[PDB]
Amino acid sequence: GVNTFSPEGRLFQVEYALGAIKLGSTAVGICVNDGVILASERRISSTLIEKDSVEKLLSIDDHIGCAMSGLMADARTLIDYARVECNHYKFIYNENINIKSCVELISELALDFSNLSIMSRPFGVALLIGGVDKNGPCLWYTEPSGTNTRFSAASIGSAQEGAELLLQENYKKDMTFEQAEILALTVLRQVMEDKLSTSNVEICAIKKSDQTFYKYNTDDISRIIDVLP
Amino acid sequence: GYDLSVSTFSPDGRLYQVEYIYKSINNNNTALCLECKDGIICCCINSNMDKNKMIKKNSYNRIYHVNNNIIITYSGFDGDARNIIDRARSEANTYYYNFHTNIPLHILVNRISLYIHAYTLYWHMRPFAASIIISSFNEKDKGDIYCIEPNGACYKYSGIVIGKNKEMFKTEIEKKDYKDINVRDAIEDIYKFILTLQNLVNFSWICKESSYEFQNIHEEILTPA
Amino acid sequence: YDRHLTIFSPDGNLYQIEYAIKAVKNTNITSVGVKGENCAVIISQKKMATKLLDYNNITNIYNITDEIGCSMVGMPGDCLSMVYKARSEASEFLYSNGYNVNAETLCRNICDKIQVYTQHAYMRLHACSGMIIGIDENNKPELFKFDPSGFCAGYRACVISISVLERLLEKRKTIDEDIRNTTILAIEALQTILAFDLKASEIEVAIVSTKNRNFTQISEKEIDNYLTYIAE
Amino acid sequence: MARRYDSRTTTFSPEGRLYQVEYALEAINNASITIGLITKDGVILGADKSKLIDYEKIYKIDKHIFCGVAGLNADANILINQSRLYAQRYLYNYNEVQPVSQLVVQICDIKQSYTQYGGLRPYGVSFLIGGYDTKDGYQLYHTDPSGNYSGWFATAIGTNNLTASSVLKQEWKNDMTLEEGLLLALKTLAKSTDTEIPKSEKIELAYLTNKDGEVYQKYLTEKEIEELIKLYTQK
Amino acid sequence: SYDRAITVFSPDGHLLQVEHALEAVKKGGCAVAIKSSNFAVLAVEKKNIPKLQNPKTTEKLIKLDEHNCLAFAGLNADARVLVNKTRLECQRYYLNMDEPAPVDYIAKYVAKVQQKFTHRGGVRPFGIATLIAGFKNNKEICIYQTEPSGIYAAWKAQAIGKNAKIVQEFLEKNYQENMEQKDCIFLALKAIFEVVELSSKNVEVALLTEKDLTFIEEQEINSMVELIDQERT
Amino acid sequence: NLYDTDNIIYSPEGRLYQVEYASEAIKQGTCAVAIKSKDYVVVSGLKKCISKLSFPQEKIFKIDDYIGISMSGITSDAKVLTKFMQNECLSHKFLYNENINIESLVRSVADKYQKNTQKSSKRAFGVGLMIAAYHNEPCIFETRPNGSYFEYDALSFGARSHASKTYLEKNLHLFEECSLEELILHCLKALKCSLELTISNTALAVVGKNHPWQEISSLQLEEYLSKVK
Amino acid sequence: TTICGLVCQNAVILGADTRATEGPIVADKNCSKLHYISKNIWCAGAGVAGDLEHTTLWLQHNVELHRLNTNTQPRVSMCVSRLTQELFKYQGYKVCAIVLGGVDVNGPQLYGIHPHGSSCLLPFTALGSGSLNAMAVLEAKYRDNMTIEEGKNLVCEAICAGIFNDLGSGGNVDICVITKDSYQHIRPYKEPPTIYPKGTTPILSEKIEYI
Amino acid sequence: YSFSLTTFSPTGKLVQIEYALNRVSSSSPALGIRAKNGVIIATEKNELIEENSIFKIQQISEHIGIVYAGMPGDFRVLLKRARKEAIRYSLQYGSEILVKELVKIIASIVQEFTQTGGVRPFGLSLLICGVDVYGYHLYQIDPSGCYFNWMATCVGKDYQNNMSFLEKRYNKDIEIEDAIHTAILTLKENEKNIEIGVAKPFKILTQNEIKDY
Amino acid sequence: SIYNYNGGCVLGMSGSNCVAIACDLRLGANTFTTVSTKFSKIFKMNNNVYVGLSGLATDIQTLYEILRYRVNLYEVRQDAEMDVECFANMLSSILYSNRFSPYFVNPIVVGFKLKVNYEPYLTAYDLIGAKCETRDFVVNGVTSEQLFGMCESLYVKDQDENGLFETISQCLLSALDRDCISGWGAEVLVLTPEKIIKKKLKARMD
Repeated sequence: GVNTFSPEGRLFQVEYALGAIKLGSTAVGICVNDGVILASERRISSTLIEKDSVEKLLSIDDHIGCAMSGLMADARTLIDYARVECNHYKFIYNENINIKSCVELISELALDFSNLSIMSRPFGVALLIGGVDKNGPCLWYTEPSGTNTRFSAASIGSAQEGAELLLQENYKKDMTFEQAEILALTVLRQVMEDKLSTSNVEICAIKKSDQTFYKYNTDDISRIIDVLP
Repeated sequence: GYDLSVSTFSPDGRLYQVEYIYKSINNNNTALCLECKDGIICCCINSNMDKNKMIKKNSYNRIYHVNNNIIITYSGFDGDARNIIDRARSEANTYYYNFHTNIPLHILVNRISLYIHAYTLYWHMRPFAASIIISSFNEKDKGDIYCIEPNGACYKYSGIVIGKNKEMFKTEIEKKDYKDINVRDAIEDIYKFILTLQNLVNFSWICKESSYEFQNIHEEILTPA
Repeated sequence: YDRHLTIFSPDGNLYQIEYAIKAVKNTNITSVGVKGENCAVIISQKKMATKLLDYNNITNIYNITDEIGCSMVGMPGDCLSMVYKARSEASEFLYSNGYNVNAETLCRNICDKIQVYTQHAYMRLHACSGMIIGIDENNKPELFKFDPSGFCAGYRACVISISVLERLLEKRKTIDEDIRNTTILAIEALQTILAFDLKASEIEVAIVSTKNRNFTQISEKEIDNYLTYIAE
Repeated sequence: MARRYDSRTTTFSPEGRLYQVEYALEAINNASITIGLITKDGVILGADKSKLIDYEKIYKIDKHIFCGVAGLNADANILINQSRLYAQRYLYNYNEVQPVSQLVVQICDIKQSYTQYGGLRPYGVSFLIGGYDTKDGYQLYHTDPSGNYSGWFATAIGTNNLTASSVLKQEWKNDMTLEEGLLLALKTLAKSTDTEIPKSEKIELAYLTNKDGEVYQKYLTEKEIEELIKLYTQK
Repeated sequence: SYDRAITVFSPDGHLLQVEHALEAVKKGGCAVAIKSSNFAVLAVEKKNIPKLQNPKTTEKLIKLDEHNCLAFAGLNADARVLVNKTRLECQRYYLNMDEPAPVDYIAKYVAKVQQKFTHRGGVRPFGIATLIAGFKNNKEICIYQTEPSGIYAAWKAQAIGKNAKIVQEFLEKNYQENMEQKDCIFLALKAIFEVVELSSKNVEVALLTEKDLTFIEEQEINSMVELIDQERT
Repeated sequence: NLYDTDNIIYSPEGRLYQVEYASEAIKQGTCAVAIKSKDYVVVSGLKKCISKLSFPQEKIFKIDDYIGISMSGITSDAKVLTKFMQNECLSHKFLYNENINIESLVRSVADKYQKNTQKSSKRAFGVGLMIAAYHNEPCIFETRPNGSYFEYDALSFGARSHASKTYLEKNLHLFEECSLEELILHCLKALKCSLELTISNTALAVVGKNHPWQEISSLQLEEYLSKVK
Repeated sequence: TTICGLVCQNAVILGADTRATEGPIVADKNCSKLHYISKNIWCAGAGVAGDLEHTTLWLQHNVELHRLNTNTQPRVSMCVSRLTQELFKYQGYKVCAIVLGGVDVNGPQLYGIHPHGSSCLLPFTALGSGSLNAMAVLEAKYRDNMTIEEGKNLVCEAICAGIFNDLGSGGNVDICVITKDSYQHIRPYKEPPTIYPKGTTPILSEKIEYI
Repeated sequence: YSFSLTTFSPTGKLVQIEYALNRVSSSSPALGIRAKNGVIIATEKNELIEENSIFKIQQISEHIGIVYAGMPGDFRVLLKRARKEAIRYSLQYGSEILVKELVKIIASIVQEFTQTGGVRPFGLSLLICGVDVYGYHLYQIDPSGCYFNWMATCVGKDYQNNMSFLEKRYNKDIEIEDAIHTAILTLKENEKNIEIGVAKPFKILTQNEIKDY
Repeated sequence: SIYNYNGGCVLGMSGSNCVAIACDLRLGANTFTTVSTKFSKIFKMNNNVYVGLSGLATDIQTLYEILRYRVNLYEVRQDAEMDVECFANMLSSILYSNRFSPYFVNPIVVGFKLKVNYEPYLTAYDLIGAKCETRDFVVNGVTSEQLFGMCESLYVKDQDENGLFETISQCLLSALDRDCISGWGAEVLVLTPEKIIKKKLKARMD
């Protein structure tokens, strides 16, 4: 069954879902005093696709962005629910929801298959949800287990271990926003399996000066590329 | 392969799940109700908790009441027993709403037995793991004690023990007649039976000294015994 | 898993019904109903279904309405549930139709309910067998019997032992004299079937008769008198 | 628990196959043969059924729609009743007779819902729906248990449906009159039974035509079939 | 299985029911979609038994609504049901938005429906993959492909069904961005015929423009099949 | 093994194996400790840290002015229970104008626990909660997956709690007559026996007479840890 | 309308007139107001004609179902109980003033049922617009023990009084005698032009269709 | 929770229906014979059981009677349902339900239990005899829910032999008495063991009437 | 007043082996504006069953659709025509199922009961199904009083098809000429076991 415990005290279904988030393209999220930056590889499977139709970094709200790994249909369902809930909060309260609150809402939806108090199975998805609220910039990680952990810098995807190791190695609290972009891009280059360049990577930032989701374009990527070592 | 659902009869007509419930109840803490000359005495011996030294002294209590004049105790799961006791209180409330008088004991016992037995009929419900004791004592009618089994069977006794070692508490209790003994004389007897204390035993009666209404036994009465 | 659910087997049998019937038989409780010309009697053992216990409270006989009674043998929870279902059906019939249901209608409704169990695989069979006795509108006794299978049948005499009743009845073949003779018949039938001497306090006898339709149970003194009359 | 007794009727097999649908198809393939074909005059449906038995393959759905059945007869009756309900509801809603393809789509949706929803088994029946409407003239449709359907000028269902199909393709022609189509139907009914002569007491034969602008269905009695049989025999 | 979960996670993390729906899609007939400046061409494979099956009755090249068309590979009854739901949603969009449903919105709707079936108790996943061609709100033409899992993506030219990998590889080496209607139709045909037997009865090619969807008359298909014969010698 | 497949099956040993597995899910949570004196209750728990760049996981939660909790087990189930209790306390304070009786709230939570154990379609809550409050008296309760709850003088559960249990058993007789600082330091010393405690990896809250539930601030925690060490 | 009933030795005599009115206009001259519920139970009605007719059909068919299930002769008590429950379920609406007679194990039982769901066991009763005249006759001449012939004569005279004194009553006199064994339904118990030249009416068109 | 317990076998059979058919075949024999001016349903059955209480032959409506072979409880349920449906038709249309339509409705109700979830099929076969403006009918309803139209049939033990007997002695144009004599002969291939119902309203023969035949 | 919105009248009569059903052809609006003159109120259920619906036009159409649905279902499921009496009972029950929110229609059923013997069958209803079977004639609609006068004064028993046509047409026309909101043409249908005669009378258009 779906709601069955193991003899060790772990649900089988969420344990199996943990293996699903390990697939898909790798994304990195970095939080600095000036804002939060999410970058993502794009594993373009063919030259006939419209590259921009496949999305990685969606806007849960004006001040919230999210990078998803795992089953992308499930991820789209989760992000749509998050968007609806964040707009409902904005209407009821007339203010931008907190990032942590949004992650909690996503988590409560994610485990709705248990029926403790309707989806039929766990969400085989892992989300890096970043954004800027009254408290400042912040970046969160939520996974099928339902547990959400706040992160200074994090990575997800197939090459999560390498990116996360590099982020641990090269991350400094005082580092600037430009350094945040350079670090995100160099980590993605080291951890990606292609030649980093325009149209190959997707970057978005929610800056504290604006608390607004901003999607990069070419000549924003290229600017970082020409400063990489 | 006939012991995986409560709704399947074995070839021999038996319902194994209920037998397993019976084993579970036989492995749990001891409880007993004893009808004496002037009242009924309920005592619950929590021998499973000799390990837990951090439990607030005398906090754990398996003895409850209905209408203040019915003692209800149990042997089994706390959750299942609480479910049963909540149902008994709900039945009493509905009865008083309907008729403006307290529910008769036998009607309450029948309704509780039906409530328990309804859970041994379907494949999507877990049957209750709790033997129940419901007792009362009136000045005119003297004492009335009912034991309800996990299967829905209810029976009337002058003294009943449900739980561990019940076959020794029975033989020590059966050793002498208690209908011609006051409750206060019995408190000393029940203690000697348990030894063959002040923080692992729940005590209560309904007798003349308490106006035939529920009451936990005040400490200055238990300690000298 | 063919014998677990109330579904057919390769031979076409519903083994769960036979298992519930064996469960009823396991209780080792015997009950006997006998019809007379203007009276019907049910005698049951006053033992529990397999010292400080209250022996008066132990009974296998129940009152469905004032004038209709039953003996239910089986798992005690199932017996009480069937008694309550019968009483609910009787009250519903009285309310909806404005007169007292007779034993035939009650047995047939109870068997419809039993069939619902025997067909819907999500419920378990009641291991309860029953005798119901009453007096119908034509002033004659009705004595019907039903089992876990949902089969009801009217009887002149039934047990829940056939040849014993046959011999007794063919031997038998005033209203007060009829009542007394049928009561003696029932007590002797139970004594014969059990094959051991009865105790006046371990057996319960109830009667319905045209003189007094109300289903009543006769006191232990009268039962003792009847037992004494036998063997004398 | 109960899912241990559950069979999971609505589930994909490893090969992208519905086991229930395949077994229902097998059951229908073990049913008696029903054939249908289109003539210029109208649509023909034929079929083959103890001596104490007093129509169990061809049924009327509406003044302008009729159906030949293969598979389980009780499921066929349920679906025929539902199809009659659907046609009458269309007439109720629009004030015009239901086009044949629309009724086929509705009944096939009801078939497929049982293979996608719930935990029940599929209908183990297949239909040959013949009818006439103004937009598409004469139409014959084949419907299998999965809710898939197709349109034909001549087809067969049931036992030996391949030999009947071979006979139909070899003989069926665009330009046939009612009598020639009936003779071809009898010939196919003969060939699928591996018999040189059909016997007229195990044959069902009916036809739907348009005449004077009115749709008319004839279900052939035994003696009319005797006449058809003798005609088929001299040639 | 009224509410029993049908799609569950395997020990490795996979949702086997979705791979089985993918197998169902792989069993279906081939279809191809190619996008141009302001029109698209959809060529579907058709297989009917000659002389006995009515060829007009089968329709895998469906007009969803005024501006959006669809092709599918997989189970046909599931395809019909999903198409009816999609048409109902197109008209609900008209009725509530007062504007025609853009192609991307319809593709998202079908993708979410397939996801829903993949994520609800007591329902089997749709065993069909679709190519939906239409026009966006800015009047730009787009082609989307939706998979049984509920994943969707837009394409310049995409092939679905059986032997879709070979048609994809061919279209990679042959698609040349903006192409004239005649040559775009020819490319669609010669791409689909890499896998299906060369015969005008084994194909159905339609073309979608801002005015309407038109099915190509069979004389042209015969001429192009003969031209492909010529190029094959 | 046939007896541990669903939550409504009793083993021949008269055991529910699914509920025992839900309880075994409680041993792999972080160690938390609660102790009380004649006026206060102090709850101290170890925050889990899953990487260098991670922020410590929240360990204790506020239920009401004088009610707080700590959890051990599945976090999402604990969140559902936490929101249930918070809405219960708030609904009580809205319907009436008084704080909820603590025994009533704990018994309602136990009802919520035991309800899930009855139906096959549901599974027991896989988390154990310790509830610390002041309702005329400092009170510590513990709930369990099987619907059983108890009241304690000192409590601890989580990974490696046996050391904390031994410390509490040794020092139980002091807690009653300990002052606030002494009792905070006893709870911290138990928690330390469980293991280094830092301002980041330890959570500590108090609640008592005329002292609403309050997490202890960072400077105070640093001073207290210095006193401990 | 005028319906009446009375209890005579071992029988029930129901009587009724045979007129239905669309207000001031006589819509039916030979309407039948005595309604067969079961072999031993008959009813007559006043009020909304559709309500009377359909409630009577419902009661008849439910009583037949009950008789089939219980194999017991129906009871007038059951009929009045079902009728009262149905009439009360609608808070007054579905107006049906019903005289329900029968013979059962408890002898000849006559009931009067009010539209609001009230019933009354009666020796004789009348309902309808001409109810007061029928009551006058019955009161004046009724007596406890009467033969079937005397009961029929009294019913006929009462119905005739209603007919000839009430404008809403008229037509024939239907009567029914119900006994524990059978019934007899005397439908007509008592019963108190231009041919245009062919082709005179002009037409615009004519269509002939042969079936 | 609600799922079919009757499922297609790998060969396309519904083994639960086959098993119910086996059960009906192991049940007491019943039969029906349609005579030129009527139709009769007959059936065969310890000094204690009251005979009157266990009628197998029952009256669906004034001109419709029913007999069964199989499980008595299922028969009681289906008899109550058939009476309910006949009464519903009477209430709707004001006339007695036709035999064929009642058979169709009961057939649908029986088929429902072969497809809906959590229910076993009815373990009985029914013979329904009746007379309407369209003559006399004798229908057989199977556990599967399929209904056959018969001139004569037998639905119990050794029903192959009994069918052969009826076929070898049945003639299209026969009188009621000739049919009843054939019916009794078929069943015996005592009077207390015979129950017969004849179609005036449908009637069930009394003990003496069976004896004098 | 609801019935005054559209007006209309239907009239049935019986003779010897023949039965006539006639109706007016007006569809009005707001009780005085004649919007159509081809609005026939006679509907054929089957060769032996005809119905005439008078009252609110929308209710007439809805009820005709419901009756056609039910009759077609019955006939297809039985492979035989519905009996006229069964149709009358079904119509009564359909009317009464809407007792409290009724269709404002006053139907009459006309036809032949088959026994072959073809006995004329007539019956009238109110809006809630209260039905009166009558042996000579039936009337419904706003012109009910005038029609009752006509069929009272002029009805002759056992008239052949021509005599019945003349009598019924005269009755209908004379009744209509005294009615403001009913008229504008008259349709007459005479059924005999072999054929139907349909005639449109030359009536006033006032």
